[PDB]
Amino acid sequence: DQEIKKLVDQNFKPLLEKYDVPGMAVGVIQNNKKYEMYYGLQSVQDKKAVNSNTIFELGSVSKLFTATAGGYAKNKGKISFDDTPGKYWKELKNTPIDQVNLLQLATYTSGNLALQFPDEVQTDQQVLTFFKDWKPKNPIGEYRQYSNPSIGLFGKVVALSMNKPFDQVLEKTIFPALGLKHSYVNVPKTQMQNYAFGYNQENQPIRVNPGPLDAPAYGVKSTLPDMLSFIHANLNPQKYPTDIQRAINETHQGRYQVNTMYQALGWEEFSYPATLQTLLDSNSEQIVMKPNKVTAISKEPSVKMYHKTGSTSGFGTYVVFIPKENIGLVMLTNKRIPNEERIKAAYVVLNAIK
Ligand SMILES: *[B]([O])([O])[C]([N]C(=O)[C]C1=[C][C]=[C]S1)C1=[C]C(C([O])=O)=[C][C]=[C]1
Repeated sequence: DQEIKKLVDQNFKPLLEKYDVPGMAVGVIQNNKKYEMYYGLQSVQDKKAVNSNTIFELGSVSKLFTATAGGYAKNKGKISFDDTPGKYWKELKNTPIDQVNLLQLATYTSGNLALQFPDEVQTDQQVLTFFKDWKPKNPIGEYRQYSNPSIGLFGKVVALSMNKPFDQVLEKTIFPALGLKHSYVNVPKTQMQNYAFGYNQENQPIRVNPGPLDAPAYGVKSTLPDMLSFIHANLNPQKYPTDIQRAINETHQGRYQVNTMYQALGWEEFSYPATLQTLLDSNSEQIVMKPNKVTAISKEPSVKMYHKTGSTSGFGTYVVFIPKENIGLVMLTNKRIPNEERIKAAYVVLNAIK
């Protein structure tokens, strides 16, 4: 359709001037047809354009891949979401963390895990020691606190269950099964020329730094085509291997609610159609930064939509999809813009189409 380009230009393009963003890639998939819109530069200093080879950091959108990896492991019988991490990380047995189940970790309800590890935690030993000393605060399962260490520990345990380091689970099993050609935990030499610079608030060129359990929490890099294939698989998984179909399905099941937000595995779920403010509320300070007491799902929505924002210091991402409309959108920038702007522009676009 000849209006998709026009709508993306009206709603996403103004954001480059407004936030002084060097480079953007916006993708729409509708009725199994992909549209790729590219703006500006992957590297300011090299005068290099954004294109279908441009590799961006996904930030917390990496969590969706962690969730899928976990779904895949559940369905090959390598793990159960009622398990505890001590069953795979031997050294955590019988510590208080070994009362938390894998689901509770993946969905941020351990009752005492913060957004980030302390700056001081860096090596594997410091990570191990962090979880050994862990003690509860809220009743386990009762409180959602959005957390890198929580899902990161899930990710490490999933990898353990598959006897392979986490980067190899994604690069050798999960990415290939999704048909992705250029998605990485570690960007190889051969593709470094395609890796965008990110840009901080002082417009300095930056890329993500090493950190503890970074890969499963925020550590994947991808292109617009690949992310459009990931959305397709989410929208239309029948074409994909059975294994990966079951994984995908697992990531769509809502597990509990926080007001109008349903927490699935990695993805955030809403009743469709969702009001704009519903979508904005999921990225509110109250939801992202503060603990919130969860409830069981009462209303099981009949028609669902799903989203997830992601950031690193130099990059913004947003991904959204609506199965009932066979439509989805992906936005990638090499500078952060406010989450509310990403959400609102996608809302206007996806409603305008149908
Ligand atoms: B995620 O939800 O995108 C997550 N990102 C990270 O923790 C990785 C980063 C390190 C430094 C800056 S981001 C995250 C993102 C945000 C946000 O609004 O950008 C807030 C909390 C966690």
